[PDB]
Amino acid sequence: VLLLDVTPLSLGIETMGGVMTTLIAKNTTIPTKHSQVFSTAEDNQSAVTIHVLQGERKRAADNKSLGQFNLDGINPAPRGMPQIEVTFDIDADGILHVSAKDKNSGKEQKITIKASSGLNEDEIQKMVRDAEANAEADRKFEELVQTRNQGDHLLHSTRKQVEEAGDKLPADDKTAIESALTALETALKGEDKAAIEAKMQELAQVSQKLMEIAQQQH
Amino acid sequence: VLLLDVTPLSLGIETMGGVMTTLIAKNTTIPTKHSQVFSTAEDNQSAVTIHVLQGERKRAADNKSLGQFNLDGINPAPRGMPQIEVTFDIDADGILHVSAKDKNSGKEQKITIKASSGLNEDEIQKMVRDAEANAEADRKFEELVQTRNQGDHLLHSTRKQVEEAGDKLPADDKTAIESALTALETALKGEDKAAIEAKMQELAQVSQKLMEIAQQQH
Amino acid sequence: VLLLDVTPLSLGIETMGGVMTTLIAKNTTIPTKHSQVFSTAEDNQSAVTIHVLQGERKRAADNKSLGQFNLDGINPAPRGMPQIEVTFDIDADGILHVSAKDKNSGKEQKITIKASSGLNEDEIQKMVRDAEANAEADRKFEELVQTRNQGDHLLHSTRKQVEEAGDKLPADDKTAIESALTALETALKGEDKAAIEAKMQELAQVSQKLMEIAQQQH
Amino acid sequence: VLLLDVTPLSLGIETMGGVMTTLIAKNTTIPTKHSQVFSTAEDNQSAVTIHVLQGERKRAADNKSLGQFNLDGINPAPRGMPQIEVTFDIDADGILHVSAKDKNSGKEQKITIKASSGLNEDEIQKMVRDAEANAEADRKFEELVQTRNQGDHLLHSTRKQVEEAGDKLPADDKTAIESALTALETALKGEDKAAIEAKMQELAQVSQKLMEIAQQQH
Amino acid sequence: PRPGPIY
Amino acid sequence: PRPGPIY
Amino acid sequence: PRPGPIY
Amino acid sequence: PRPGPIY
Repeated sequence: VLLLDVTPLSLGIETMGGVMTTLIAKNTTIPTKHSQVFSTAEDNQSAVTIHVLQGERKRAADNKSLGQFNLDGINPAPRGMPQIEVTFDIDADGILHVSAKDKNSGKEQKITIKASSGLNEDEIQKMVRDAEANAEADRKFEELVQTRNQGDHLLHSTRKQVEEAGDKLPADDKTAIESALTALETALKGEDKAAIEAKMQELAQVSQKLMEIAQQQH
Repeated sequence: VLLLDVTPLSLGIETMGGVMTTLIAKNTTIPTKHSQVFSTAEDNQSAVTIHVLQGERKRAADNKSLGQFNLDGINPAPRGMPQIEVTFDIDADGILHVSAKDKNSGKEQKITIKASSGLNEDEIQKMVRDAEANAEADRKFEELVQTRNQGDHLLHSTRKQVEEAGDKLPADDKTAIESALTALETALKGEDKAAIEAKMQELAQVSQKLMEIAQQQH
Repeated sequence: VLLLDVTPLSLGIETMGGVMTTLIAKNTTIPTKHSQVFSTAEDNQSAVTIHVLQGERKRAADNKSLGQFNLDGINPAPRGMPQIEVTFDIDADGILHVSAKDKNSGKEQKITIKASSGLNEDEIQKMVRDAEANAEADRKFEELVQTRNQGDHLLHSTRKQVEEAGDKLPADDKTAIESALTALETALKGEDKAAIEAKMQELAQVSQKLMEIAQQQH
Repeated sequence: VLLLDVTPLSLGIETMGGVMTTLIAKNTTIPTKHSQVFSTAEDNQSAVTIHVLQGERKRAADNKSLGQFNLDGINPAPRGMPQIEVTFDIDADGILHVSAKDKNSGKEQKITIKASSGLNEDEIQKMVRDAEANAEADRKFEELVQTRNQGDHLLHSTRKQVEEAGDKLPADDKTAIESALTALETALKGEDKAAIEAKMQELAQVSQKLMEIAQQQH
Repeated sequence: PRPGPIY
Repeated sequence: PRPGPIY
Repeated sequence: PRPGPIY
Repeated sequence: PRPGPIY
């Protein structure tokens, strides 16, 4: 072949923390099809938003939005339990089909994005240059999002474990634990990574008895 | 400057599923220092192994092992709760210091790896070429590991939720759920991604009442 | 756009010394059109061979031959004087048209190469890897070809200047010069770069009076 | 090795037409040493300027000047005959030594450039981005310089061949030829590539008898 | 709302 | 044993 | 035969 | 002045 039709930029979705998660890499030859399973981020969440992105930046807001749609009707479940399979499918014609399917109900929603959508050649080359220019700042953002996300998971799991512990947890530990939870919930709202790590560390240091109780319970 | 001293290859650690998680990217100028927090993969795990890697492959076993060491003394806790902070620090002399610290106890262990360790120039260029040659197969492996890991998390969380539900779960659902758990536990041992996804989907389809109970409990 | 049709590999022609001279770079979006003017390599040459190449290696014989054709009818002229313009034109359909035109006569010959010619995706990725693996050896070859080519030009120009000098050149210099010409003509037939440079240097050292005569004549 | 000391940018010299000719490629590990032979651009030129460059742009004026020096004492010779060997040598300490040696006399001049010279990390990354942004405009400039340079060579060679022809050239051809030479000399002073190619083509079309005479003479 | 990981 | 994610 | 440079 | 090619 003298040519190849290729994706000039990565294609993906926005995920927890405001980051772009890539489903099809930059420079993939078409046709191609890739899927990844995602879940809900909150207890009893009934809908998830699929925001389709094109570009190479780590911050979703720094990429080109190709559109969005919601999958609703998700049944009541703890965060992290439902399985929403997201498929990016680019056919021979260069048309992008993005689908989200709830694996429990088999309910599906789709967006179709024609071959001419997204960034033009001038914008693609600016995108490529910016991603390279900003590699370092993008890495810092990605490390912060990972920290915040782990903090959020620890916040919620620890709250659940306090409840299941009930009376087994000494009153003094519950006091120490609840204060550190408030402090971490506050810190998660900012973008100071060190502060999140410090509240996470305070939690770990005061939760040792809770931890033993939770392990014992299962 | 007419030169820069740079990392010719990524540096990282082996994480759940046998994958390389990168801490310092290929082509980073030294000195540099980066950290990421990790956790345990099993309930009541008392030690984690830090296996240091150099290279660009997704499979840890396809990279150059720079050494390994264990952090023990982790206190009894549910999987996913303990915070083990891993720091990769390369000083002005090109020496790599890797430390793991338990944020609960402040217990730390380190490996020091001198500037001359790892792959020589012939091996680095073979590594660079192989990673490029194998981009596709490495992507397939990474998607499989992600699937297996999500399966493992769903396996364990669902077992925990059955226990906390106790009598609230109807006997018939518990039967359906326990069968699907056995089937998924089996599937996680292989490398058939579709099969893992099919057992995960069977679980989701039979767990809707359990899910409602678990959400209700918190 | 969600796709771009691009050239997966450079396209070019074989030029003096057995090297690939690129006309369209790897990763150029189509349609595109580029030209470069070339000349003859021998006195009184009546035809030039246009050997079309695809790939990224410096040695023409290491790239994929897409075909060849000759432009004949070039009028008697010293080497280096005729102007043969070579155009590579890839249209919207991905078809490559290569033309050579003699700017004196306006005589033209063409080869047309359809979009499906050349290396398949497996071969393209092997080509990309090999070029990278071999960057160093390819550089050595390119430096040797440049040396040989300069040697050949010096050989022929010096022979011309001896003839135009005639009697003005002292008999002793002509003897020194003619011996060094024989030695350089021999050395050009091998691939020992240092040897070519040593015969070129011997020539320079014995030609100082010839040089003065030649400058004086114009 | 965990690090490599590498050249973050190409190193080279300015050559005929205002272009950068690279002697050491971007990303070369040190120590390294490379040479290339150059010549004079004018008849009876007694000195050549070696202007050392760092960067990846095709226009010399768009790269970082690391310094310059002249090699003089070149003996009277036609353009293109003298051999000036230029060596770029970077030692274990990262120090760049650039030497120019006249292979006829063995006369040499050098510049030494310490490891801390040239662009800092902020400027290197701007340079890398700019080169990528400007790939196309740089290609256009390189094609123009090649055209002008060929035009200049044809201008001068044709003037030499007129002189050696003398009376053999018909008066009418000499008139046509001399007019086209004036027109091409003018066109070489601008940056209109098409115009240079049109005057070069006019020359070729009126020089066919001169060409035959020149070939016959040798 | 946003999607997160399966745990 | 191996490290995994904080959840 | 092969093409070379204009000189 | 500038360097050019050997021809």
